[PDB]
Amino acid sequence: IMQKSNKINDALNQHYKLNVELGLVYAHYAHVADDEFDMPYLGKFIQHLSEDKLGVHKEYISDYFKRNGMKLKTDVSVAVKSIPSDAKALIQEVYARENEVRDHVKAIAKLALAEDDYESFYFIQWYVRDGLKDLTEVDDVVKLFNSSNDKLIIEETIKEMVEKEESEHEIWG
Amino acid sequence: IMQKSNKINDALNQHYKLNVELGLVYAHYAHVADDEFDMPYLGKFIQHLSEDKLGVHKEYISDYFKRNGMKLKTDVSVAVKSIPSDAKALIQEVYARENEVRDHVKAIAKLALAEDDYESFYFIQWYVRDGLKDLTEVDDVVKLFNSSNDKLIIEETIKEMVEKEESEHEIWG
Amino acid sequence: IMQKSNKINDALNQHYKLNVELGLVYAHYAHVADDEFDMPYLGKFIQHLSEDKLGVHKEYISDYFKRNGMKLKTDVSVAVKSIPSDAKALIQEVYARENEVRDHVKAIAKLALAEDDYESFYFIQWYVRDGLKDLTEVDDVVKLFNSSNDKLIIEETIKEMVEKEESEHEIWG
Amino acid sequence: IMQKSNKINDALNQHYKLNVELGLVYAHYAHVADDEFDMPYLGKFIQHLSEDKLGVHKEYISDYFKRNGMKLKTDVSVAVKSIPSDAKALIQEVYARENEVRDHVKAIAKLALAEDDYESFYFIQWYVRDGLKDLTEVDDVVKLFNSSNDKLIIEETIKEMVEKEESEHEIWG
Amino acid sequence: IMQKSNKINDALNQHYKLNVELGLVYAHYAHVADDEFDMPYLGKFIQHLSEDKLGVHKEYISDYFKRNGMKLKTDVSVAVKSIPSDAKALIQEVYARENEVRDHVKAIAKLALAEDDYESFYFIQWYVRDGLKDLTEVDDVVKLFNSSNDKLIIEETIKEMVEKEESEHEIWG
Amino acid sequence: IMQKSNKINDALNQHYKLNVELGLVYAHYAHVADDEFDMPYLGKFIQHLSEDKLGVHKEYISDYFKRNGMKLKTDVSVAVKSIPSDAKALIQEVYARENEVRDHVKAIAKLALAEDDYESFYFIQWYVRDGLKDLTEVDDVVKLFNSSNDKLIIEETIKEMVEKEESEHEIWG
Ligand SMILES: [Cl-]
Ligand SMILES: [Cl-]
Ligand SMILES: [Cl-]
Ligand SMILES: [Cl-]
Ligand SMILES: [Cl-]
Ligand SMILES: [Cl-]
Ligand SMILES: [Fe+3]
Ligand SMILES: [Fe+3]
Ligand SMILES: [Fe+3]
Ligand SMILES: [Fe+3]
Ligand SMILES: [Fe+3]
Ligand SMILES: [Fe+3]
Ligand SMILES: [Fe+3]
Ligand SMILES: [Fe+3]
Ligand SMILES: [Fe+3]
Ligand SMILES: [Fe+3]
Ligand SMILES: [Fe+3]
Ligand SMILES: [Fe+3]
Ligand SMILES: [Fe+3]
Ligand SMILES: [Fe+3]
Ligand SMILES: [Fe+3]
Ligand SMILES: [Fe+3]
Ligand SMILES: [Fe+3]
Ligand SMILES: [Fe+3]
Ligand SMILES: [Fe+3]
Ligand SMILES: [Fe+3]
Ligand SMILES: [Fe+3]
Ligand SMILES: [Fe+3]
Ligand SMILES: [Fe+3]
Ligand SMILES: [Fe+3]
Ligand SMILES: [Fe+3]
Ligand SMILES: [Fe+3]
Ligand SMILES: [Fe+3]
Ligand SMILES: [Fe+3]
Ligand SMILES: [Fe+3]
Ligand SMILES: [Fe+3]
Ligand SMILES: [Fe+3]
Ligand SMILES: [Fe+3]
Ligand SMILES: [Fe+3]
Ligand SMILES: [Fe+3]
Ligand SMILES: [Fe+3]
Ligand SMILES: [Fe+3]
Ligand SMILES: [Fe+3]
Ligand SMILES: [Fe+3]
Ligand SMILES: [Fe+3]
Ligand SMILES: [Fe+3]
Ligand SMILES: [Fe+3]
Ligand SMILES: [Fe+3]
Ligand SMILES: [Fe+3]
Ligand SMILES: [Fe+3]
Ligand SMILES: [Fe+3]
Ligand SMILES: [Fe+3]
Ligand SMILES: [Fe+3]
Ligand SMILES: [Fe+3]
Ligand SMILES: [Fe+3]
Ligand SMILES: [Fe+3]
Ligand SMILES: [Fe+3]
Ligand SMILES: [Fe+3]
Ligand SMILES: [Fe+3]
Ligand SMILES: [Fe+3]
Ligand SMILES: [Fe+3]
Ligand SMILES: [Fe+3]
Ligand SMILES: [Fe+3]
Ligand SMILES: [Fe+3]
Ligand SMILES: [Fe+3]
Ligand SMILES: [Fe+3]
Ligand SMILES: [Fe+3]
Ligand SMILES: [Fe+3]
Ligand SMILES: [Fe+3]
Ligand SMILES: [Fe+3]
Ligand SMILES: [Fe+3]
Ligand SMILES: [Fe+3]
Ligand SMILES: [Fe+3]
Ligand SMILES: [Fe+3]
Ligand SMILES: [Fe+3]
Ligand SMILES: [Fe+3]
Ligand SMILES: [Fe+3]
Ligand SMILES: [Fe+3]
Ligand SMILES: [Mg+2]
Ligand SMILES: [Mg+2]
Ligand SMILES: [Mg+2]
Ligand SMILES: [Mg+2]
Ligand SMILES: [Mg+2]
Ligand SMILES: [Mg+2]
Ligand SMILES: [Mg+2]
Ligand SMILES: [Mg+2]
Ligand SMILES: [Mg+2]
Ligand SMILES: [Mg+2]
Ligand SMILES: [Mg+2]
Ligand SMILES: [Mg+2]
Repeated sequence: IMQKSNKINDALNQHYKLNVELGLVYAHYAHVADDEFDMPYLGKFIQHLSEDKLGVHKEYISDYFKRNGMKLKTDVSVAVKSIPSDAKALIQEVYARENEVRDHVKAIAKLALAEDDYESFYFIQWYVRDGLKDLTEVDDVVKLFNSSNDKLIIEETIKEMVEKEESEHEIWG
Repeated sequence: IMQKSNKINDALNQHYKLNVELGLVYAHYAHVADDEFDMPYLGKFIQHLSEDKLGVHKEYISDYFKRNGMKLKTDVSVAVKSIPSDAKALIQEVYARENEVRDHVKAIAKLALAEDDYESFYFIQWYVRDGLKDLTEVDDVVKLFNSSNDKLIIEETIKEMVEKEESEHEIWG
Repeated sequence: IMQKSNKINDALNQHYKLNVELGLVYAHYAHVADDEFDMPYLGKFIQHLSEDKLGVHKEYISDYFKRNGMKLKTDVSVAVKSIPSDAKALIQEVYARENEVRDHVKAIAKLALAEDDYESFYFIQWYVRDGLKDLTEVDDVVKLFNSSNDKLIIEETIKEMVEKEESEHEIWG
Repeated sequence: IMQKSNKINDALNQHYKLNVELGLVYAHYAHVADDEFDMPYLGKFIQHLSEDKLGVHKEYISDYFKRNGMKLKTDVSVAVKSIPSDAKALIQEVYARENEVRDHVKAIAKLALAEDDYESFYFIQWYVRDGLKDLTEVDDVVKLFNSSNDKLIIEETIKEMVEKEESEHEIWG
Repeated sequence: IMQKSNKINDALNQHYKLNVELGLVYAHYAHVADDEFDMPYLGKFIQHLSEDKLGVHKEYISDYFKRNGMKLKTDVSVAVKSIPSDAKALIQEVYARENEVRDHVKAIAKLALAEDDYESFYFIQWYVRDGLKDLTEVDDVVKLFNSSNDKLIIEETIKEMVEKEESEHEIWG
Repeated sequence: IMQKSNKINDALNQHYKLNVELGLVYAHYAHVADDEFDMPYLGKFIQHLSEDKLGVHKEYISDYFKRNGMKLKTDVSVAVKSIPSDAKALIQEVYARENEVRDHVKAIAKLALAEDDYESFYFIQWYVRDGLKDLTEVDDVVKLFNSSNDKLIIEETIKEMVEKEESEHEIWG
């Protein structure tokens, strides 16, 4: 009884992979934001996102697998072979990748219902919520690049974003 | 003047890669220690080592590159396609990989002197020291598997290792 | 036994001289940043660098000489006969001088090894590390002049730099 | 209206120069007091005087110039090519130089009145007062060398002088 | 891989021996300073140096050997068969022995570089720094015997030296 | 009057020698307990005993000699040329040496009475008491090796022994 779903196991190993590789890309993007684009606060913002992906995002999957019999796979390949040409396109690329996260997570929730895997539907709610939360945080930074042409002004607003004391929204937080 | 050394830049990008990939392997090994071998404290020990490799070990290199003109490369490929057969061989494999870290770091220090790159010789001292420190921490766990045949006894000693309040040795710490 | 190296003694007297004269130039540059360029926070930043050069940078050499038999020489000549034409070129000139510090310090470390003077190699590590740290702090200010065209915006970021509570990096700090 | 006095501007640039060069001589004398004469507390006393000359003594002039249109000049040349033969003559030479400070400052106050430069007469009162205060502190050390022939006894009294908690005299302080 | 250097192992066993034997000589010299020369504070100063040599100086070597495979040897022979004739020559003999420590340590650092043993070069930096620090502390006491002919005056200065609250120099401390 | 006993002076110089040499042997045994036998807590236990022998055990004799005219001799020769084959025999050898301490101390007390040296009989009571106390502490560790065959179980009991807050027995403490 309660035999783990091979399809969910695959979908969650792929999401594990995605969060690792994304995290490594973001670590590179954070370096470049500071080093090439002269926006260390943008770099800190993107670095925080990198450690989020390589931290709880992947840890919760590993933890879940230990509880239910699913098998963990580590299979990672990512190379950063070109970077966006400026800081605005850098954060817009981060926005694009987060939007894809929401789409991947949606498929997993849909599959959990199809499989009548209610523990997995429950588990993925965290990622359903976090998909929109992370996108909103990235969206808040994208907006700055359309509200001013001064990189130091933008940097000052990002600084208060990343130094703000963590305050989670009642629903999305 | 003060043109960065291309050879050191390469050696440090390779060490960056090594710490990322090692960190990902250790994350898998930590999962398996708990999940397959029933040693969650061994898992916590190995997980702490994974976050060390994927944290300060790689961050200090990125930070160094920003200061001196060296270029960061992200090029990562690692797959965990077989695991050691039991917990003792698991930690012994971690020991083997840490011993190789010391050997890689030694080459970088030797090269920094060859290149008369004294900022890089200075920078790598942290990794010279940490090479032996991490090996010693791993060695302390390996020892347990030769001092008792009872996994719960071993687990209890590992627990106090990982829950001990961080105390750095005057030289190696 | 343990007869001090005349070559190191000369190289360190020359570095003592350099830090005195640099410190006096920076004191002038700080005056001009405020007085001519209307950037008092840039002035405070450069003044802090002046007191650093005329403080610990020279004091540690004098202290070192007392311990090992090296002779101190005071021979100082510096006149500020032209200034850069604007604040951006002012900080860029400070950047140029700090880059030369790294080059002078590198030669001293190389010479200490050549002389098998390991106390002097040890002593100069502080200056190896500080060469890059000071350059990085200056680099952070140079960057501002390329990220905004508004002197008050630049001044506000410099203000938080110089008023920030001193936080030393684990390696470079 | 309120056009700065070129004569005062010159006299104060010369006093700026004097305080820089004196400060550098005192730094050397402090080194020698400890290193050659075995009187580290005398060295600390003279070092404190060096940092006074290179600190507020020169900073107040730079600050004054920013407020009134006077131009700062940095033109510094000083070499310590012989030292007094013992500690008593060392402090007596410091006494001689401080006595000359009083004479230079007197001329500036006299000139400010001649120029009807009452802001400059006001400004120089600090230096009028400090001329006698510094001379008195130096005088207190000179006295010790005539009250005992034992360098350690002298050193113990100097120690309590320099370690005393700063207490400014109502008039001279 | 990472096979320990037999030459460094020998040099460090010899330094272990030196610190043990020195420590035992200093324990005797401390006894004599008090008992024969009536200078208990000089005795406390020399006793503190004895416990330093027999404490961390030797402990760090033993600790190092445990981490890297080097073998510890205990082979100790020392007899105090004559003592200096007075307190001044007593501390001057301590000065002579500390000067030899610096020379022994220099050889070990030179050998570590020759052996491309960068963990051992790192390890010995503590002894490079401490070689000069201990010599400076001894030098400070030697100086007293040339600054006064009164043993109680000398004793009072030594008392404040040994009772001073430990304050480490940024570089040498 | 009150002329010191040459026989007691000899017996106490020999006991001084014994405590030095024992202390050095124990320092080696502590290294080996950790390094070869994988029992770092046994190592800490034996290291504490080493510092006891090289600390108060010898210091009280030196102090005693200063008060009464006895002469201190430093004449030390000890080499550790073979070690016991396992941890149990290691602590059993420590037990054997402590048992001999009791026998040496007994002879000194007997001699003090024979010499009508009541200050020396008084002085040696500390060593009479400590002879049994140290033997009892060693005995408590020996016992563990007969109560379990698991080195980690033994190590856990030793850990609480050495980390216990010092509590002296009303008589033996
Ligand atoms: Cl199903
Ligand atoms: Cl090069
Ligand atoms: Cl030489
Ligand atoms: Cl006028
Ligand atoms: Cl080799
Ligand atoms: Cl008798
Ligand atoms: Fe840059
Ligand atoms: Fe930065
Ligand atoms: Fe977050
Ligand atoms: Fe978790
Ligand atoms: Fe699994
Ligand atoms: Fe590729
Ligand atoms: Fe790419
Ligand atoms: Fe940009
Ligand atoms: Fe664009
Ligand atoms: Fe589906
Ligand atoms: Fe997230
Ligand atoms: Fe299970
Ligand atoms: Fe668990
Ligand atoms: Fe750690
Ligand atoms: Fe960093
Ligand atoms: Fe780069
Ligand atoms: Fe593969
Ligand atoms: Fe594999
Ligand atoms: Fe197992
Ligand atoms: Fe096995
Ligand atoms: Fe090389
Ligand atoms: Fe590490
Ligand atoms: Fe237990
Ligand atoms: Fe327990
Ligand atoms: Fe103005
Ligand atoms: Fe101002
Ligand atoms: Fe600073
Ligand atoms: Fe200093
Ligand atoms: Fe000198
Ligand atoms: Fe000129
Ligand atoms: Fe110029
Ligand atoms: Fe400007
Ligand atoms: Fe311009
Ligand atoms: Fe050279
Ligand atoms: Fe600096
Ligand atoms: Fe603002
Ligand atoms: Fe603001
Ligand atoms: Fe000297
Ligand atoms: Fe000193
Ligand atoms: Fe003052
Ligand atoms: Fe001011
Ligand atoms: Fe001006
Ligand atoms: Fe000249
Ligand atoms: Fe001169
Ligand atoms: Fe003198
Ligand atoms: Fe004289
Ligand atoms: Fe006049
Ligand atoms: Fe003054
Ligand atoms: Fe006496
Ligand atoms: Fe006494
Ligand atoms: Fe000390
Ligand atoms: Fe240690
Ligand atoms: Fe060993
Ligand atoms: Fe002999
Ligand atoms: Fe001798
Ligand atoms: Fe004497
Ligand atoms: Fe004499
Ligand atoms: Fe060599
Ligand atoms: Fe020391
Ligand atoms: Fe006194
Ligand atoms: Fe006194
Ligand atoms: Fe081992
Ligand atoms: Fe250990
Ligand atoms: Fe004890
Ligand atoms: Fe005592
Ligand atoms: Fe005696
Ligand atoms: Fe022998
Ligand atoms: Fe033996
Ligand atoms: Fe054993
Ligand atoms: Fe046995
Ligand atoms: Fe008898
Ligand atoms: Fe005892
Ligand atoms: Mg399948
Ligand atoms: Mg259905
Ligand atoms: Mg290349
Ligand atoms: Mg070379
Ligand atoms: Mg010369
Ligand atoms: Mg050579
Ligand atoms: Mg003019
Ligand atoms: Mg008039
Ligand atoms: Mg050999
Ligand atoms: Mg070579
Ligand atoms: Mg006799
Ligand atoms: Mg009788």
